Amino acid sequence: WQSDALKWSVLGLLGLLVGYLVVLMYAQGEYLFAITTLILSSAGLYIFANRKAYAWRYVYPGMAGMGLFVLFPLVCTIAIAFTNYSSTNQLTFERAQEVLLDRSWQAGKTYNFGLYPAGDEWQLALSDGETGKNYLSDAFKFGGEQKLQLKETTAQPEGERANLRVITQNRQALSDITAILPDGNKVMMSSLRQFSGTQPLYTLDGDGTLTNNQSGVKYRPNNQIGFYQSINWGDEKLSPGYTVTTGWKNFTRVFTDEGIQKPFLAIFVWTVVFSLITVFLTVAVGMVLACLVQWEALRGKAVYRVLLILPYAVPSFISILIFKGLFNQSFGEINMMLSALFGVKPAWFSDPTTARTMLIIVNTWLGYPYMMILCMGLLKAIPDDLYEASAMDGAGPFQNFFKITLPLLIKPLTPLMIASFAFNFNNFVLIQLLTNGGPDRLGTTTPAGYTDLLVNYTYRIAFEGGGGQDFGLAAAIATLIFLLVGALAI
Amino acid sequence: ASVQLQNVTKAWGEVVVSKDINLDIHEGEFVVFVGPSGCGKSTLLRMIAGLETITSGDLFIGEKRMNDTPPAERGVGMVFQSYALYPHLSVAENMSFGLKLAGAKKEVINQRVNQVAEVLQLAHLLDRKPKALSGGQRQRVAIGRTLVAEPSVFLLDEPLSNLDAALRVQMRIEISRLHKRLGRTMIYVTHDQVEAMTLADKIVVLDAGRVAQVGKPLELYHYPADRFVAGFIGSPKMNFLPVTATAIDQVQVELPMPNRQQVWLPVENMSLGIRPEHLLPSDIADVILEGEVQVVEQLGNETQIHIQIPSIRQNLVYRQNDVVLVEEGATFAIGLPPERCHLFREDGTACRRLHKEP
Amino acid sequence: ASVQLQNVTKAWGEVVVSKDINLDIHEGEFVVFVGPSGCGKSTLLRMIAGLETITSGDLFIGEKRMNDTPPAERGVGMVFQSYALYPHLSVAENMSFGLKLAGAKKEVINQRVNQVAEVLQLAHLLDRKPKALSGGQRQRVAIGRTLVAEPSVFLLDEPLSNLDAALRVQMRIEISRLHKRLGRTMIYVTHDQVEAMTLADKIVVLDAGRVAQVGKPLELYHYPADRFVAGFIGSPKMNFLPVKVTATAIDQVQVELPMPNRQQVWLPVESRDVQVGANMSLGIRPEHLLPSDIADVILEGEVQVVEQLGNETQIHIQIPSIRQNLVYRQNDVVLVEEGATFAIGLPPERCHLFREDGTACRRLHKEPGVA
Amino acid sequence: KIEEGKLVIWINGDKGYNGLAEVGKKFEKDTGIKVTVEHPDKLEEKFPQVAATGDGPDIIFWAHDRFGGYAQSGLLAEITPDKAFQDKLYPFTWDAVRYNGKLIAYPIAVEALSLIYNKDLLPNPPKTWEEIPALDKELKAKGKSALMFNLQEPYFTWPLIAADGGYAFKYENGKYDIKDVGVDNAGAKAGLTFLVDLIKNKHMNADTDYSIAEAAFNKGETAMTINGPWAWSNIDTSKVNYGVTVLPTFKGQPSKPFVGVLSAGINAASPNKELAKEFLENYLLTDEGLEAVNKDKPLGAVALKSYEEELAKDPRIAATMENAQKGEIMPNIPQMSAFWYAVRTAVINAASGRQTVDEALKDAQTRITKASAS
Amino acid sequence: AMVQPQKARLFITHLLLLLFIAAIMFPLLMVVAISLRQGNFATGSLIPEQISWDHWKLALGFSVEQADGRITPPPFPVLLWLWNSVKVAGISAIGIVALSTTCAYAFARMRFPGKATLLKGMLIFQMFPAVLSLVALYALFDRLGEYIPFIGLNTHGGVIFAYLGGIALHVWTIKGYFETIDSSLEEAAALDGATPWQAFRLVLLPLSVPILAVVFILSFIAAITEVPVASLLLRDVNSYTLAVGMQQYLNPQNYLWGDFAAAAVMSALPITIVFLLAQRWLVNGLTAGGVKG
Ligand SMILES: CCCCCC/C=C/CCCCCCCCCC(=O)O[C@H](COC(=O)CCCCCCCCCCCCCCC)COP(=O)(O)OC[C@@H](O)CO
Ligand SMILES: Nc1ncnc2c1ncn2[C@@H]1O[C@H](COP(=O)(O)OP(=O)(O)O)[C@@H](O)[C@H]1O
Ligand SMILES: Nc1ncnc2c1ncn2[C@@H]1O[C@H](COP(=O)(O)OP(=O)(O)O)[C@@H](O)[C@H]1O
Ligand SMILES: OC[C@H]1O[C@H](O[C@H]2[C@H](O)[C@@H](O)[C@@H](O)O[C@@H]2CO)[C@H](O)[C@@H](O)[C@@H]1O
Ligand code: BEF
Ligand code: BEF
Ligand SMILES: [Mg+2]
Ligand SMILES: [Mg+2]
Repeated sequence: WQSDALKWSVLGLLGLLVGYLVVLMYAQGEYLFAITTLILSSAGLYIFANRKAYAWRYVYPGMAGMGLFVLFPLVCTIAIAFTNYSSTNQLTFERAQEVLLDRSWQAGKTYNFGLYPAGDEWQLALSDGETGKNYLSDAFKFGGEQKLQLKETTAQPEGERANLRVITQNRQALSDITAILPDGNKVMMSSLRQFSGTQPLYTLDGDGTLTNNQSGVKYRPNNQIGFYQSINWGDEKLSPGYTVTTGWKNFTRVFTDEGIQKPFLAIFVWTVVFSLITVFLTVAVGMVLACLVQWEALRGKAVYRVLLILPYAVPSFISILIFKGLFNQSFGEINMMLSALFGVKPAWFSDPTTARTMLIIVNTWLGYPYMMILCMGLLKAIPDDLYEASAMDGAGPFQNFFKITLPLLIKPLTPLMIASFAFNFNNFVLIQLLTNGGPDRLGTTTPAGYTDLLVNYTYRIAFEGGGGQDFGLAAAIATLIFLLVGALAI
Repeated sequence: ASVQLQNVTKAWGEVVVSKDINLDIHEGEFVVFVGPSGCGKSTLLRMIAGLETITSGDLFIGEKRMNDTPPAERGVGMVFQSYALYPHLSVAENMSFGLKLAGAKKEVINQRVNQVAEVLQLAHLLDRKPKALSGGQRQRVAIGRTLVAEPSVFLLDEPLSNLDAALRVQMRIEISRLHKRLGRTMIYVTHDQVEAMTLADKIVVLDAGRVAQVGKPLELYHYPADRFVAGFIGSPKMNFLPVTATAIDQVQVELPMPNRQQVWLPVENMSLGIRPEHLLPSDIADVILEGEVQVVEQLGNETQIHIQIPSIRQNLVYRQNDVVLVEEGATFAIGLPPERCHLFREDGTACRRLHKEP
Repeated sequence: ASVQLQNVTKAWGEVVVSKDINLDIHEGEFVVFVGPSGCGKSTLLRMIAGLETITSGDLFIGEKRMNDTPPAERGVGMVFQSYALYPHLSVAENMSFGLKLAGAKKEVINQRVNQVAEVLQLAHLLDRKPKALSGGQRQRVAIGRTLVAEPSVFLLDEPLSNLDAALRVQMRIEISRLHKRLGRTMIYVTHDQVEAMTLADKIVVLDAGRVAQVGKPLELYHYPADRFVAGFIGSPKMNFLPVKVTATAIDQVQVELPMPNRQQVWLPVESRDVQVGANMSLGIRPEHLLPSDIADVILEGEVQVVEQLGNETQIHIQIPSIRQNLVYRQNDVVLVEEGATFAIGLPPERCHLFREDGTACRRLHKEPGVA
Repeated sequence: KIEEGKLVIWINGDKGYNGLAEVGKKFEKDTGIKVTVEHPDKLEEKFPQVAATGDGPDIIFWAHDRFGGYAQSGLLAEITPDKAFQDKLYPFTWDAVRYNGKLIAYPIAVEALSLIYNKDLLPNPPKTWEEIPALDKELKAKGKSALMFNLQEPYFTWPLIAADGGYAFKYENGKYDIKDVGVDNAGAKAGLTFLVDLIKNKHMNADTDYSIAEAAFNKGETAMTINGPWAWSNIDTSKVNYGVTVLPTFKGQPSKPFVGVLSAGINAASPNKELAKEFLENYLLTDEGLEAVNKDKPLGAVALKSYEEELAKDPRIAATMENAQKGEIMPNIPQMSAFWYAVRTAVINAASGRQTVDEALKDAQTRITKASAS
Repeated sequence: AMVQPQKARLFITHLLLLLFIAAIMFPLLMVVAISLRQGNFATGSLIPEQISWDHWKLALGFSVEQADGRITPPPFPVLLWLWNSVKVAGISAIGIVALSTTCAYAFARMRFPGKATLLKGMLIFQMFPAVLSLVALYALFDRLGEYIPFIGLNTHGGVIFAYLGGIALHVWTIKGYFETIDSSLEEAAALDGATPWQAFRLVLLPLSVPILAVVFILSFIAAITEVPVASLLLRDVNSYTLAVGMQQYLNPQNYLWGDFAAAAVMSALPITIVFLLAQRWLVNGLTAGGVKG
């Protein structure tokens, strides 16, 4: 017997790693990650503590996984929809300020510089290219901010010019030196080869206002659009913009925008129909195949079984593209065969209906193994004596299938089918790679095509359409199509 | 339809579950299979169904070979030992399943379903699924499913085993009613002796996969061919005693009890057999057998008494009508009638009884 | 251990399959449940085992309320009506499964499995799975799994139903010997009237969700409390003839047979709540009718059915002005044809009498064997 | 936080990243600063995500068009080569790597489409597009065809469409006018008409795609094609005796392919800007540095004047640079998204005969103009 | 066991399967063709006119003597990619079986408040569009890495961990199946004194063995073919899975088709073996002889 003490021991031991890692998350700054990990671990311990929460012991590991990698992402995606997180507004405010404060402008002259040893101290040479004058400092030591008086010279320095290596090692201390020309100009290191009058483009006023030290123009945070705009607002706006909250703006933008709504309904219908036909054809093709391949009279079954899933064992990406080549209207071996036998050449990309047929053929090829494999397993739950009964009732194979096999499978297949509908609803990748959504829907102001799903036409708006990649718009649409497919599971 | 087997053998690889079985069942005959648990009753029945393969031998149904014909094409129907109900289907839907298959006529179906469910007292359960039924109720749905289909041959495997006594009585009757009205062949498996006796035109006794005997109910009861049948037909079991002179038309043997009485038997190291119902009160008979009472079972209608006799290893079971007040350890005496005695050879076979029974 | 039910109710929606049932099973008591198919015998066993919830009322085992205890913690073992064998494990493993869960030694496990298997005649089948067994073999496996477990309370739901007569006799004895060795509570459901009579210390008769009558075997056979019980215990069923009260004594009732002659007979039966002129039901068992040649009250009619059992003969008789045939049992092979004239005697001391509500006029004839 | 005192570089998997690592090994020998080169998958998408949080590589190598985006997002340092350094590179390349009038990356190589021809079928390659329908007729007699190219992607058809005044967005003077779009005008219609007419006359096929075009040139079935420097090694393996030359003229005017300039940008978040400047200016962008990468995997035409002039002794590279120079720099503005789809659709519509050239391009202009506005 | 009928039905089935198999094999035979074609060409004849072993050599570790004479070493470790794929997919799959089986058990056999909401929440929430997910995920494993570096960025641990959340559907699949099995087996088990855990392990699991193979297979496939998450988490070339590594062959203007195809064909091999192996758990009649009815 593994001790009864051993339980309250391991539970105390793990309940200690919790804290050691939680208060340790409270440090530096990881607060969202501390609150979240507290509720999750505490639920874990209590659940394994009192034997009244027994059943949860079985659910908790799985639900924890799900919350972590399914739920949490969903929450952020929704969260993002209430902000203008995009290509144009990608940085946090703090980061954008930090970028603007790293910006520089050349205020004065530029001098190539040299580093020369004087015993165990150093000497700094500058060379004024534009006058042919040369300057050299007194012997100094490295370390901290220091100012150096440079004097005009005609002589070479005594030391041998230092390496790039030596310049590099001393780059920190070197970058802290302010050199002063005879004529009163300050000059600091701007590269590994040059000292110059490089200066910070903006200064932080501390009340929020950034002011340009070249134009004199002034800028404040405008948290309405997420940019530094001039000052009461001016006409000029500084990039980079920052991410900022926009309430309902991305959700309305889909409802307010006449023109992105012209083909909505018509594309929606096609997506519903595409999903339904796919699910139907894949469940039906897969179920039959699974039935045939468990039939003990069928002597090739073990081999057939393997070969029938290969469309799922190869990654779909190459396959889709090979299908695109296969379906080429003038070339491509399908229409070259339909040329010979049957004498026709279907317009698989040019013609809306034949394109849709193509897409459904390809999808069924991709999706039948999945439904097959499920059925291969589900079919084992049907007891064999039910077919002895059916035999004694005068049943044939066809009758067996429809009165016993199909009704006994559709129940456990129902959730898998509803899910396959939702997945195929959003099957962005297939349409993009195969048809790009074409052929073209004529007169669509924001461009749409006949085989576009809802996802394909919508992400065209958010990610193409020329405004850069609008993550907020896309998140909001993702939520909207989610609340739509959720209401379609009615 | 008629059904006949011809040198039918059945092997599970090398375990023989049916050996050389030969049966002629004539159209309209009611045949019952009896035999010990695991002797091959359901296997035989399943071979007729086509749910099992015949290894060697011929099977014919209505004068045509069926070995190779599949179950669905034999014109047969079966009540399964384990019922084998459709779990997704209601009682009504289970019962109407066969009919729905071969020419569904809405009203015809409803009618024959309602009628059969009434005699099976299932009318209030028509809408339930099999999981919401009792064991006996499920057994009757299985029956209903086969009766409704009206096959050419009815196969019924222990179809009343989980019904109460009074309902069993009623079901036998209805099975009989239907056997006279349809005049189609019925093959019926049961462990109940009363059902075997009252239903059967023929009883086929089975032992470890081979046919021990075939005959009329009363034929097997009065005239069993061997020790096994004798001990299998009629319950309580026929008593056995290990029994010098041999007349030219009857046999004489000696009782093993230490007095060594000698008695004649109207027949052809023997075993003598006498049924508990055939033993007589002490005062009547010539041959008296006396020992100690071991077990007394009060059945209400009758009393059954087990008696340990000197030098006789096996207890002796006695049946006597009405409530007899006898107690364990008491002395009991009974009469051994010679004309009602059976006799069995060293191997097992019976010496044909010549006393004519009514 | 003791098992007690107090006002136990059970409902499936508005269907009530057990109504207010009260039972007091004492320790070591062998109690047989009987009743019509679908009355609640398994539902009771399942509520005791904890496999079905109790709607209302209280279950007590070993004196602790058990309604909310999990099955594993009841000390109950069961031989399911459906057997419910572990189909992925062999006979041996099925029978040794409960032991393996305890820290039982292999030799301890092997001893008491091989032992129980040889009395059940399963010895050669130890290796087979439940799919490679007959119905009667599977059933023995189910018995043998509970026998090895030796629980505090045995529940056996119809455990012999699929066995040949001879073997059924041997099993009855083994169950009986077991109950006498261990002296542990056994609750045993059966449809076989012999099993009931031979095994029971007490028989419970149920009728459509209610207890009809609890009693000793012979106490139920001789003195049924009501028409149902009377019609249920003993098979072939008790004959019933409508009769009229003509006169009453405190100790006896006089009735008029419904035949055209209107013969009168006194019965040794209580007259409590019996009025002259009322319609009663007279009961007489097939075993208890007498041959005509020596009888005071004769019923004669036309044979409808003959059943030749070997050991006896049962004769069904259509007697004028009674709808239901009379069933009569003669010892030995009586040669009679259908349609023939037949007469039997009706003995007043063995007649039962039931009021319009179906309740029994307590029989006052003292029948031997009931104390 | 990018780690101080070292250099992490990201470059695509089809560039000579092993070559670049030897340049980094030299840099380390001279400076003691370790250089690490990575080639992660989808680095063009990975960078914007790590760099925003102040992480990622110190230097990123990608085509210039993507750098206008990163720049806008606030992810690229403003680079400062002096006039002496800028003189070392072709001046048109410096136009490619500007955001808001400021330099944001170092041009490395130059990429554009050229005319590829079979010498054994066509010894003297035609200088004009109009010459081709005649030339296809004499090839059709011997079983071959003159010209097959990717008719499906606007990138491949735009050169002819552009020749006569077709353009994306007007490149005014450093600034791209978002409102001035040239896919509707006269020369666009003329370009696209000449193409449609080649299909109409069965010299070309409306559904010839990259794959089919390439396979026919490599099997010696078509005398010429239009394709980039990434195509040459297939042809080398095929052993087709082939030449790369200047794209044919349309109405006396040069084909205008799009120009892709491979460019190196410094992460705005890097603490190693000065180290990056030194590595890029004085180590990579030298004859010796660029030859290290080229030897690994060929760079094509490079922006370094001195090294281009030795690479150009190969006629193929010369041809590339020529077509580059006569072509259109790819605009580095977000609005190019809308351009691609609209134009790709318009060509397909006109080629497959669903729409006429006029309305097809009229519609494509409408789609870009209203996308770029609202 | 049953007496079989017409063997004209077998001939018609063999004929239809064969014709179906040729049809669904054709696209894959062209992938194989691309892998054996000299150069990198997405198109051409089923038997390539100019056959080449080079793509398979570089995938298998061999150096390639080319036209001018210089030897080309394999640019990538394709076989180690493949091994990294087996490991991530195998461990992943084991974890997804274990997590969803236990979960399905509670859903199928135990009762707890809001069980129904949870089950429908589970199916709903996994059906949200995965478009802004990788942003959330990176930010997650970046944080996690500094506390448990074994499951941080650039670790197989993290990738395996990332997949373990994808269980909702497998849960409903095993629940579904658990419900086809008669309660009375675990009821009997419970009266033998078996704990809910013991009933689960010793009775229900062995009878559920086929649906265990299904979820193992469906998970292994998902894991092997998976690109976005693995590619977002794995940095080091020598830790790449095969799906991530083969992305190197894809460039903006062209693909190394021959090498991509060889990679693609190679990735089907572990799917094929795992499928072959799992057949031993795909049996009929596991429950035969258990429950009369
Ligand atoms: C759009 C459809 C596309 C399908 C294309 C599939 C491509 C494969 C080519 C093969 C074509 C089918 C050929 C049929 C040949 C006869 C089959 C046969 O003769 O074999 C039967 C196999 O059954 C069986 O597949 C059952 C036989 C199937 C009959 C039903 C087919 C009807 C198709 C529509 C079904 C819709 C499903 C609805 C989904 C929601 C024998 O089974 P039985 O012993 O009676 O059953 C009991 C035992 O098996 C228990 O284990
Ligand atoms: N699949 C099998 N393999 C080996 N023996 C079996 C198999 N199935 C059944 N048996 C055995 O065959 C015998 C006859 O079975 P069955 O016909 O069911 O007996 P019963 O006479 O009780 O109906 C039994 O001993 C049984 O255990
Ligand atoms: N799940 C259920 N739902 C509703 N009724 C049921 C259910 N299970 C059984 N029953 C009914 O309960 C009654 C008693 O069942 P049961 O105890 O099995 O009968 P029996 O007395 O024959 O053992 C039966 O009439 C049956 O129809
Ligand atoms: O429905 C067609 C579809 O089938 C497959 O998609 C599966 C996927 O493999 C599973 O992991 C799960 O999420 O459900 C999907 C089906 O509902 C193919 O992977 C896919 O390419 C194809 O479009
Ligand atoms: F189980 Be009951 F007798 F139908
Ligand atoms: F066990 Be058998 F079915 F009599
Ligand atoms: Mg049987
Ligand atoms: Mg019951």
